[PDB]
Amino acid sequence: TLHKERRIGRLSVLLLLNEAEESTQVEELERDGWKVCLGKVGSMDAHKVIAAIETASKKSGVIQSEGYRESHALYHATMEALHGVTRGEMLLGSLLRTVGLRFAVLRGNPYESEAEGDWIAVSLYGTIGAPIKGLEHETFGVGINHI
Amino acid sequence: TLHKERRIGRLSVLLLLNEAEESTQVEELERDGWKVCLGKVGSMDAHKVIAAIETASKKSGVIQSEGYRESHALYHATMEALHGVTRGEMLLGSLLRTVGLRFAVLRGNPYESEAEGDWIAVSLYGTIGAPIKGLEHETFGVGINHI
Amino acid sequence: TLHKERRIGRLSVLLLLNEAEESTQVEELERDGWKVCLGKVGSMDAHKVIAAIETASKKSGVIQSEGYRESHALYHATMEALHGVTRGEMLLGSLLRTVGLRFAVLRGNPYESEAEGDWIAVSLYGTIGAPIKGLEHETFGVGINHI
Amino acid sequence: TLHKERRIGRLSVLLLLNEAEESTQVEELERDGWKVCLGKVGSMDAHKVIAAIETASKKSGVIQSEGYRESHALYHATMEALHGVTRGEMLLGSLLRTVGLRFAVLRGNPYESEAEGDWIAVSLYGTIGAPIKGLEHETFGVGINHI
Amino acid sequence: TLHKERRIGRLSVLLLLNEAEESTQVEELERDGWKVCLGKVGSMDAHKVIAAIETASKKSGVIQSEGYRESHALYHATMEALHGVTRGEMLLGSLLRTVGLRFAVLRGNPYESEAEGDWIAVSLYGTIGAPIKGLEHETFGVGINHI
Amino acid sequence: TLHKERRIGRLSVLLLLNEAEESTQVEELERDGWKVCLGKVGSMDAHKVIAAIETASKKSGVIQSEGYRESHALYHATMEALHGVTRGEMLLGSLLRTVGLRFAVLRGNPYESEAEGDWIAVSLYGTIGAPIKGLEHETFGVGINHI
RNA sequence: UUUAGUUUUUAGUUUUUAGUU
RNA sequence: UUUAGUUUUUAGUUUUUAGUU
Ligand SMILES: N[C@@H](Cc1c[nH]c[nH+]1)C(=O)O
Ligand SMILES: N[C@@H](Cc1c[nH]c[nH+]1)C(=O)O
Ligand SMILES: N[C@@H](Cc1c[nH]c[nH+]1)C(=O)O
Ligand SMILES: N[C@@H](Cc1c[nH]c[nH+]1)C(=O)O
Ligand SMILES: N[C@@H](Cc1c[nH]c[nH+]1)C(=O)O
Ligand SMILES: N[C@@H](Cc1c[nH]c[nH+]1)C(=O)O
Ligand SMILES: [Mg+2]
Ligand SMILES: [Mg+2]
Ligand SMILES: [Mg+2]
Ligand SMILES: [Mg+2]
Ligand SMILES: [Mg+2]
Ligand SMILES: [Mg+2]
Repeated sequence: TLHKERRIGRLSVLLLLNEAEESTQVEELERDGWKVCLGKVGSMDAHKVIAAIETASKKSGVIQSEGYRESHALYHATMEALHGVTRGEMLLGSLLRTVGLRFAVLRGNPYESEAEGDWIAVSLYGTIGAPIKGLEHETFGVGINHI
Repeated sequence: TLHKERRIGRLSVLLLLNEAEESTQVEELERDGWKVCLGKVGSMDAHKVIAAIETASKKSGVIQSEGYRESHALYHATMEALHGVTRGEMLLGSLLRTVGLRFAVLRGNPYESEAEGDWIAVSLYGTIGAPIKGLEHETFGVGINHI
Repeated sequence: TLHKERRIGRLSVLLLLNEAEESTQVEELERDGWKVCLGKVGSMDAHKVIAAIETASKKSGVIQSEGYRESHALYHATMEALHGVTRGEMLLGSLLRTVGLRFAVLRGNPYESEAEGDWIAVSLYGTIGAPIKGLEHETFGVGINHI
Repeated sequence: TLHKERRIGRLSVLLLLNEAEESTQVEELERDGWKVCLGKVGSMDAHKVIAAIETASKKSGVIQSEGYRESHALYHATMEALHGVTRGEMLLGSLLRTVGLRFAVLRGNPYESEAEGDWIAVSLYGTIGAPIKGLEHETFGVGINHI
Repeated sequence: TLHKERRIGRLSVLLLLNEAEESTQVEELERDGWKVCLGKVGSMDAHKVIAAIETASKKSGVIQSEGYRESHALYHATMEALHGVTRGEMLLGSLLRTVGLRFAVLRGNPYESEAEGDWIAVSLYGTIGAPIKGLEHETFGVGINHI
Repeated sequence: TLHKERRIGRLSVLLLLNEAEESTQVEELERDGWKVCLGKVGSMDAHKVIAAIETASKKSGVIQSEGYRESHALYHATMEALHGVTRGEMLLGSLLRTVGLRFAVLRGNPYESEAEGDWIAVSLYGTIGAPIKGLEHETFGVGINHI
């Protein structure tokens, strides 16, 4: 059972969608035992989006820099979030479109049982469009994985 | 250009993820000229999700009950939101999974230019899982279309 | 090299899109050595579409009733035509949509070299929509395979 | 209801597949109130196909050069047509294939009700193959959207 | 680094493909620390394939019967194996096809480093075809996930 | 009906997975009437994988170097094998991943009936991962087509 | 065709048939 | 979870969290 006060998906999205200039939303999350990182990336290359999220997560200590296990979990969470952003073909520049995104990676246990271990959420919010400023609409995605 | 105070996708999501008893977020949105609809649907059949969103939207007057044009726009917005929810295969029961969702449909012009006309956002949030309570994690999707 | 007078795809489509009450377009094709069949099918189940095309093709002698080889070629041609019709998810009723189609299956060699053997084209034209008459638009697909 | 004499998809395809020198099919269509555009594009990059269709459509006045609304409608119509052409993965050069295409974009109201507004059809026909002349077969795609 | 003698994917496939040496191959794998499960399932419903693998895995103790974490890992491994089997649309009966499969689930650490923890491989081998005996060819899939 | 002793898919995989008995396994297969080709390719570009398999197949005489028919069959077999390898998006470097593969192409008739003609199996085995040695797991794919 | 490989701090312009491993 | 299986002559109505293998 998902713990009602620890919904990692909902929390990662709330964090992304906040613009309160003095927030410390990160501080509260960290106090409650979550590992958190925020970033921004814009590209016509999906691999640049994936790379920014991985590099931010490893530098901020949200996932282990050593070994494959945690990188594997984060890659597949990122892929799942990209589905929401790309909506059928995981392609950007090759389909004459570009994205500008803010992202959040949240790590912790969202369940009632401490046996469920750590899980990870990757959330993405921004715009996708033709490569001409203004010819764009909003885009979102969330991917969740065990870690 | 997207009008900063009129970001239809972000607004539909914030509406979805807020859990206030005396809220009236719907009142304020309608008071800013938005057409708004909230609902809930849980199913192992995608078609039931699509139908709830359509039926809710037509009944609350978010889209026209007559004609195809607006139904067409909402169907494709719904499909796009379902991508984020299903993440690769737009199947539920046939892949031994079930969803419980809250949805929001928001209709209005998110651009600076009045000439961009109305657009529609369909936003979905809930859980997806094995058909056993608790064997689930969060899921999310947003689709945006012109109308 | 494709023979300019034997373009199996273009020919199958021209045949489908003709409504001339007295045509004998089939007779000319057959005189030029093509094997041809025409049919109609409407459904919310893709398997019913596939079945109608196979059963028509086998009854009209466009493909062999015995053995797997030709059935295999026709199945994969049908799948390719369905991509054009479904445009991302090869689902009908589960996504709250229905199709009504006319189809053509053409069999013969469209190349300059007689060594290229027989090929097959499956073409589909009709409407796809919500299950309410009139809430629909046109749909098309063509699949081509060696046989 | 689709108006029998105004089937935008069928009309765009017939325009695409006819090869008359003194034709003026474009003249008759424009004389029935349609906005019409024909072109050719060959590439190993999908983005070049998308761009040719957009650039042709804007230049011939089939869609507005200003604003996003009509560009958005045409992009998604183009994506839908590309499904029929690519049949599973919306990739060309990265999968060692190339396309040579003719395209038609048709704009107008295909319904009985004037209230359905304008719709757009993008139709594509040509060959897809290995990057060696002659190692190819026909390909086809149609996408339809409200505008 | 993958340990040469602990390649979980290759080992799971070898187990599946030997119908000579089953009884003691399982013995040897379990001796080396692997958790192992073998089974067979045939269906026109993907959900029945998924269920057979989960049920066999839990009953034979390859994954925890309690909690979600391990069920989640095995579900996504099974989805990945099913891609190889279905090759683009994760549908069986709805596309007029059926499968008969043998499956293997292997659990253990295939890496040099103990810190990589346990991983799981789901391997599938059999036939997919029209629902007429003999109108079929072979099919294979392997999915690998961290657990 | 598939002939028990001529299962082209299973045979191609066994060939790939034995790094003990290569030299004379090829000899034995060729003795039994099979056309056989083995190779290796590593890349962040799918098109390089496709090309290596085609080039090896044509050079070793597994398929005709002349004409399109056999090239077409092998291309679609390779596409099917790649589904198992890529598991939902047929992309490598654009999704920040790389593969190192061994491959086998087998050609012959796996059925009881001579009338089924020749079929072709493309089998792939190796690793897919981040572009950092060791950050990888195993991958497999098999595609089967008539030729 | 003869096993691949290094990553963060919001992106961006476009027509007239393509092509070798 | 203890290997699946038969096919043509244009389709069709929909909200208030789902669930066992
Ligand atoms: N609207 C597109 C993005 C785009 C490309 N070109 C114009 N718009 C999408 O939904 O992804
Ligand atoms: N975890 C699956 C849902 C699920 C099915 N079975 C168990 N869980 C998903 O991401 O969609
Ligand atoms: N317009 C949908 C069909 C549809 C379903 N509901 C309404 N229309 C399509 O493009 O396939
Ligand atoms: N036949 C492929 C095109 C191709 C690539 N290489 C050879 N032919 C298709 O159907 O798209
Ligand atoms: N050939 C199909 C299976 C099939 C369906 N009908 C006939 N055969 C596949 O590759 O999945
Ligand atoms: N794990 C990925 C490969 C990968 C990319 N980055 C890290 N690993 C897959 O399953 O394809
Ligand atoms: Mg992986
Ligand atoms: Mg549509
Ligand atoms: Mg097949
Ligand atoms: Mg869009
Ligand atoms: Mg999941
Ligand atoms: Mg082809």
